[PDB]
Amino acid sequence: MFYDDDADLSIIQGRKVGVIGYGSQGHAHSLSLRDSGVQVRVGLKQGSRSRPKVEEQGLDVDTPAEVAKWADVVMVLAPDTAQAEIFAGDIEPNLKPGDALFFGHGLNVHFGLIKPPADVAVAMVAPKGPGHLVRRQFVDGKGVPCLVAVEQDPRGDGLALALSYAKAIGGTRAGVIKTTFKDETETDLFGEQTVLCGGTEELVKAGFEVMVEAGYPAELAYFEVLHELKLIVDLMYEGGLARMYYSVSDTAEFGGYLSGPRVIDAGTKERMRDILREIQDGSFVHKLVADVEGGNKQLEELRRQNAEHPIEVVGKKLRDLMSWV
Amino acid sequence: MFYDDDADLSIIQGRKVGVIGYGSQGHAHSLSLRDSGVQVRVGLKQGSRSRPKVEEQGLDVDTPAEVAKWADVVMVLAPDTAQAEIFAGDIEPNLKPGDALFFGHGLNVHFGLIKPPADVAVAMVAPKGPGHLVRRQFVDGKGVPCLVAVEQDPRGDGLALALSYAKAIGGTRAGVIKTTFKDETETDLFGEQTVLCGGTEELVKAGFEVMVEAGYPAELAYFEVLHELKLIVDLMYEGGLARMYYSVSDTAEFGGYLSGPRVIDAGTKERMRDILREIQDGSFVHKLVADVEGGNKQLEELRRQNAEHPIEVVGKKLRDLMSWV
Ligand SMILES: [Cl-]
Ligand SMILES: [Cl-]
Ligand SMILES: [Mg+2]
Ligand SMILES: [Mg+2]
Ligand SMILES: [Mg+2]
Ligand SMILES: [Mg+2]
Ligand SMILES: [Mg+2]
Ligand SMILES: [Mg+2]
Ligand SMILES: [Mg+2]
Ligand SMILES: [Mg+2]
Ligand SMILES: [Mg+2]
Ligand SMILES: [Mg+2]
Ligand SMILES: [Mg+2]
Ligand SMILES: [Mg+2]
Ligand SMILES: [Mg+2]
Ligand code: NA
Repeated sequence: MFYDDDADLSIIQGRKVGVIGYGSQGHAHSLSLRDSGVQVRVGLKQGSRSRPKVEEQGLDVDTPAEVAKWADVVMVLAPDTAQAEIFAGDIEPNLKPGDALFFGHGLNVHFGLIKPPADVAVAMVAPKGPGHLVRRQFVDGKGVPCLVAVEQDPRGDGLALALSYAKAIGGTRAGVIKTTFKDETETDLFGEQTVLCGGTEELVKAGFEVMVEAGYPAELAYFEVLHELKLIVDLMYEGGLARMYYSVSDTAEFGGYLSGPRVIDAGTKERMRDILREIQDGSFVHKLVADVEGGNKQLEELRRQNAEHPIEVVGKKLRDLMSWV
Repeated sequence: MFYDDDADLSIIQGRKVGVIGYGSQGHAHSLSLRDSGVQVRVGLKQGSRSRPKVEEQGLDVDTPAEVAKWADVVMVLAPDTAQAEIFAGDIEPNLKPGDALFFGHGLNVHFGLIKPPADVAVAMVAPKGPGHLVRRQFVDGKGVPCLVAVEQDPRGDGLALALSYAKAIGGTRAGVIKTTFKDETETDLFGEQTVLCGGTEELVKAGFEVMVEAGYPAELAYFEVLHELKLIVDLMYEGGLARMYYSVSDTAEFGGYLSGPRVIDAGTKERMRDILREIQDGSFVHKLVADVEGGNKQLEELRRQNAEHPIEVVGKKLRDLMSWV
């Protein structure tokens, strides 16, 4: 791991940094880079809803093409599925030999949606927390750990430059892990699909369905598989499985140890491996890009179905009771 | 549902409430009862781990039997597996005709581990949040939704008494839902086993294993299935599936919609139905009680096995980098 003493802040301080996009990460990076003495400009199309906010924070904003021409380091933090078009239309025609093209995730480069030219460095700085936390920790003199990767390095200083950037957003205060674009994106997609945004939600829905079908009230079903999951995951986030299991009752702990491996069995793990294979072979990403090109039809259909699940109906009613939410 | 105008605080204010056991919910009951003008004493053995924090709050502490003798409402917060022995020895002979026996969960009465005498009320008040939140809401003039059940009611006033108790801890400020001991405990155990403390953890572990067996770094695996789950579950807790899916990227959302139902499917639901049957038929509880009687040997063996999982090794290392946890 790399820490503050492994990174030289004067490197990034000597580079003009363009941040393309002003979502959570673009906001956190741009403000922290500026605080660290870096000359920053934000790249947004002229009609962007974010332009007035960038300007209110005292930052200069230009189009992505203008920022790419001006900058020595172009950090791309636009939405995943929008990056290829920004690259082809705005960034690629304006890259200069010896520029560095930075990303917050490995997807676009790894899967060939963006094919950088040979005359630029290509690197990634990926903080392991939401932008609000990246910024809050930085302002308080601390940091959020980051992943860094260097995919192309024709000037030989790509890692030093990426570590300098990480230091300028606080990442080396906590620690930086070096990885690859391939590993970052394949593990990210895999975790999203099997656990974060697929598996856990389907597990909650399935438990809810079983209870309602058995004639238990939907309100109790909501509490006992969804509402109560926040405490569990908060405990794991802070102290791992050990902390959570110590905190819950012996009845919950014993029940979890016996029933968990029945719910998630060897066959479930084999299906995970199938989902990983379809990430690794490019087929999932091909399907995603095709759906985007067609107007997000399948995404929008599946979105509506999940939004209409009965857990959503009862959950809205119960969350209306909760004055801290 | 029941609200403040449905409950009469003067009822519980006229009762002597003995809280037997304490644990993480103890303050949410005992401090709010006291603030609401109720006389409270806490029954704990001399060696109890809760004694220091109870004494720090200036609550009078005595043995369970002495508190039960003094009290005319006995609220049992002790661990579910310890309640039957406390009840038989310390509570039952000290329930005078017309006393009330209260619980925060339905397990012991529903499964017959505690058989109350015929001359007492038997009721449940179950706040639906962590104790710290229930108490904080109360202090701020607000509340957390509660469940209330009345299992035995010789004087005909048990619901009024339970609602008065709920009002004194803030539950009627937010809303009280009527249920039964049976439904509270069967849904609780089912959710703990299939989702909260079994299924989600085994899903996380399986995903971690798949990544590290495929050669990806354990550090990335930890982040992508465990660390990042907190943001997801926080979003669902606040706004359901819809809010979470709106807030994650298109790639994460589309991937979850496609891969989630491949990981968790109809086969999973059938296994959940078997787990539910073993809750309903008393066999899980019988196995739990027998293990407790034998010295917790199976629980301790499974606890050790889980504590040794490789996600725990890398997780401790990475959480040490995070100052905010
Ligand atoms: Cl973010
Ligand atoms: Cl409230
Ligand atoms: Mg304004
Ligand atoms: Mg302009
Ligand atoms: Mg220049
Ligand atoms: Mg991820
Ligand atoms: Mg992602
Ligand atoms: Mg324990
Ligand atoms: Mg005393
Ligand atoms: Mg008697
Ligand atoms: Mg009667
Ligand atoms: Mg529960
Ligand atoms: Mg429980
Ligand atoms: Mg379904
Ligand atoms: Mg039985
Ligand atoms: Na008594």
